[PDB]
Amino acid sequence: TLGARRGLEWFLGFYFLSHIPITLLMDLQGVLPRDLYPVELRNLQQWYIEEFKDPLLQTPPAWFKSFLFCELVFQLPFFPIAAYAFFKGGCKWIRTPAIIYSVHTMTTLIPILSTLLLDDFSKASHFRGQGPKTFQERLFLISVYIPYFLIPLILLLFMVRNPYYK
Amino acid sequence: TLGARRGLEWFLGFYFLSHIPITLLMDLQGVLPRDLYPVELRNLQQWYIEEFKDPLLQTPPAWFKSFLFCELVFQLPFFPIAAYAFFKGGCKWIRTPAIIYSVHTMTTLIPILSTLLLDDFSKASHFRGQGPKTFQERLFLISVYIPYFLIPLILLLFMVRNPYYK
Ligand SMILES: CN1C(=O)CCc2cc(CNC(C)(C)[C@@H](O)c3ccccc3)ccc21
Ligand SMILES: CN1C(=O)CCc2cc(CNC(C)(C)[C@@H](O)c3ccccc3)ccc21
Repeated sequence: TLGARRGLEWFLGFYFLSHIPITLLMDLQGVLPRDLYPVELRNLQQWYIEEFKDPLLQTPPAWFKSFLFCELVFQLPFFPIAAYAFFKGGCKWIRTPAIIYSVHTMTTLIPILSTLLLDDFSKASHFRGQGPKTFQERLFLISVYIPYFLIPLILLLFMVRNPYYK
Repeated sequence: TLGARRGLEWFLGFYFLSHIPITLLMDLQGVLPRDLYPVELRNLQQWYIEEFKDPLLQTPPAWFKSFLFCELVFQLPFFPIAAYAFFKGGCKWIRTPAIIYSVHTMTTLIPILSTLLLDDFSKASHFRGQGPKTFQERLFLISVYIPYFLIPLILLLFMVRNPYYK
């Protein structure tokens, strides 16, 4: 019926397929001009920031804004290519690019997860009137970012050791 | 003669070999306790911080702190292995590990160079007056950080298309 490799390849395909509208309509809002987005999407973003108390996409710091520029220039063009390769199967040429994407995305989230878990978001910090204050709110926000470190990690382990992609 | 390929392997070897003392004696002073270093080395880092106006090494922010731990846990054990492989040459088993190191090293410096070049280090910022203000001071600091982005960039492109490592 279905194999364990092929089933993961379908999971990787939808992960890249869903990342295209998620990046365009949500994450790149902190870098791209606001007038590119309708009023409905701009308030949709504020719903997420107010519900999850996200302080990075709200006012992007210089280090976090540099990562968003990487997501537009390097990751976003790679998402449709990776979605096709893992949906069709047998595309061995995606091996090295997928490894490059996985290590790059895993490295971007390490400072993000570390910032949300340990930093203070009250006054006397650059973030003002924003950020999680309790341990529950910090974990509630980390769970939203944590798939973009685990799934690239799974892809990295999958691409390195799979004899079919080597 | 020698050959640009072999010479690059010789250049890569000295890059990883010299990276061990640089990481152990200078870079990790922000995450390791100050007591571990003698007084001369502590003040030698004080010389670099005061002359170069380095705003990230003395009081490392959380995002920069997580990268220093990645330099200690992941990069430093890899430096002797890669130095031996490139001094000897023709080690096919270094291709995938070197690609992972390169992308990881390029990704950690994009926010670093961006902060040094564009961020605000005035006395009213959370950097508390420590940091470059003029364009020449920013480039003096970028000049010492930039080799660790270009050399991994050369390594990444080298491993991807070199047949002797496939
Ligand atoms: C800069 N960057 C990257 O370079 C790697 C991918 C990434 C990922 C993210 C996380 N994106 C959120 C949490 C917004 C996403 O999960 C979401 C979207 C809609 C509803 C709920 C959650 C934020 C930034 C980046
Ligand atoms: C976290 N990380 C990495 O993951 C890659 C290597 C790296 C490199 C650096 C930059 N290290 C300095 C600027 C300190 C070094 O060039 C130096 C040493 C002695 C005298 C002058 C300059 C800072 C952070 C990282």
